[PDB]
Amino acid sequence: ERPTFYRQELNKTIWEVPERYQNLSPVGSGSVCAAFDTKTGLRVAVKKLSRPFQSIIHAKRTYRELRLLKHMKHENVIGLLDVFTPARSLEEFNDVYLVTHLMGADLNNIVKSQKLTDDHVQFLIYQILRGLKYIHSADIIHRDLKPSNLAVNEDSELKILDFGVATRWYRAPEIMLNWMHYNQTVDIWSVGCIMAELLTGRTLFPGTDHIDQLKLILRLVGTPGAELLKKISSESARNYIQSLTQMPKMNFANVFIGANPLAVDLLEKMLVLDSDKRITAAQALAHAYFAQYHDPDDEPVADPYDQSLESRDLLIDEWKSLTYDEVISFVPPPL
Ligand SMILES: Cc1cccc(-n2nc(C(C)(C)C)cc2NC(=O)Nc2ccc(Nc3ccnc4ccc(N)cc34)cc2)c1
Ligand SMILES: CCCCCCCCO[C@@H]1O[C@H](CO)[C@@H](O)[C@H](O)[C@H]1O
Repeated sequence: ERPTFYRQELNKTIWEVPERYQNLSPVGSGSVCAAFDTKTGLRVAVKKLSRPFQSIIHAKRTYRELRLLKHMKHENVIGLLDVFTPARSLEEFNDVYLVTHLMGADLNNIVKSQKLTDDHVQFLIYQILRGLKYIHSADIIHRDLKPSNLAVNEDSELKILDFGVATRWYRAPEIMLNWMHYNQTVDIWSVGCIMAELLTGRTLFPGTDHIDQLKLILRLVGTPGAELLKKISSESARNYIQSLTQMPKMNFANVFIGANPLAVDLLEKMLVLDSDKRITAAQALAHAYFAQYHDPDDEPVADPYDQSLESRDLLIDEWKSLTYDEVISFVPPPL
């Protein structure tokens, strides 16, 4: 039975939440308050979705995020503690609030404050890969992995999230090249870029645009081979590649001066241009670099996820009814 809600106005924005959530305090831009979950004891983030049914793009996005977060159940992936609306019927349904564990800092804050030890990088990259094995096993590709999409607490425990520094800096070259298809290993490229930055304290590929971005990448990994050229479906992309002055692959050891050679070797297996040859998250977890963490009995996979549902062509009112149903059917986690 519906809980008692209380209204209050914060940061230019209304908030109507169950009395279960106390001491709401804004933490920025939808928009988010920190709160105390009186029921469970936990500090929470309550995210109020921004104009969730504004358009078919917003309505679909709202549905997709709710559906996904409800399905994510893993230590290294953001999970849903609660989802609510102050509306007591579909007819008055306009607002969606998502609740998750409050997060202190993102990886940016840790590397922008420091440069990390190899021990610390092992543990953080291990966890990103473990969460990705899970996400990937559900046939979900993150596509926007970057330090700010990684929450890290005081215990160095890490969770992958998607909050929505350029995204381009962490993006696999095939995305720069507007490839229509791409596999799960686009996310491995990003982990490669993140791990590099954590080990050196510098953005590996700080491109100013997409062409510059490819320039900086090819400078390290070398221009495509004849085996890779054969795999390019775009006549226009294919021409551009063949028009380049060949650059050789660099020796990563000669670039990541001082880093652990196993870290370097792992980077060599992640930052491969041919994505068919890039290491997968599950193979990565078994690399010698993660020897002290890797446990094949404790790196679980996800239940299968149906992406067709969020991809349909429906009316705003229909996405809205579908989102309402997802709110109503929420089953909370065990505390
Ligand atoms: C926008 C969108 C649409 C569809 C899916 C996602 N998405 N996808 C994922 C995975 C499963 C692929 C990794 C996760 C999400 N969504 C997501 O992470 N949502 C989310 C909710 C709240 C937050 N905000 C905060 C969460 C926790 N603490 C915070 C502290 C301060 C602050 N300013 C914000 C937060 C960040 C992300 C995101
Ligand atoms: C200069 C940049 C070269 C781009 C090479 C990226 C990897 C190309 O390799 C291809 O990746 C595609 C996307 O997943 C897939 O369709 C193919 O399975 C794969 O052969």
